[PDB]
Amino acid sequence: YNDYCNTFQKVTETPVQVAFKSAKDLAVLRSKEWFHLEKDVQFDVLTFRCESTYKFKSANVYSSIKTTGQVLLELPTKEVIQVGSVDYEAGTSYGNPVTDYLSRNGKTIEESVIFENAIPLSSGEEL
Amino acid sequence: EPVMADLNGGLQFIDNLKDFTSKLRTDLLETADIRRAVSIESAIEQKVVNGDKVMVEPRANMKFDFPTLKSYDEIKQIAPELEGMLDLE
Repeated sequence: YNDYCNTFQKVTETPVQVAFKSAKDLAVLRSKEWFHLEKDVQFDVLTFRCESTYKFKSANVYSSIKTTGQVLLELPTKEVIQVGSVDYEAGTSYGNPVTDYLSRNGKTIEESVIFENAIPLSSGEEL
Repeated sequence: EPVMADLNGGLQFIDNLKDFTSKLRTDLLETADIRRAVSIESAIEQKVVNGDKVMVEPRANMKFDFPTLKSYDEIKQIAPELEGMLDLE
């Protein structure tokens, strides 16, 4: 199939918790053009919930990447409020910078901890 | 009499010179690290977004060249009075 005009990929990225424990960390966040702050507050941890939308012009090339998301902060009150948004838009591209940044600099909620030794359940007779 | 010459340039008047030098170094290094991190992250963003000059390598040119010959006019300018005076044999 070569009808790349009709392809798309909606990926709801799992919430990524990014900890900004350094002035350089805040600096890189503010250097991200796709990140906008709508509530001027002091935060040490944020939660990025994004919904990437890819459109393909070829197998390896994205016709258009659009990532929209809501960045959340847990206040000392423990209320969760949207301190900002993610709004990335690009044409011909080879990846999503928002997903790359959150993957490298952030840990997803509910990380999967893998045992050193797998525990076999039941047996080849019962299963 | 013995001569004490203080050529310190007024650094004796800085209170806590060590702490002040450390403060300046820490501020400068903090700025450098912040801008380094911002530049590296921006570069990675451009790399992941836009995806992933030929220099000629010199070679020896052993031109076993004879002594360069000047034009006859330039030779005559260097020695005009010598024409047809010496026995070439």
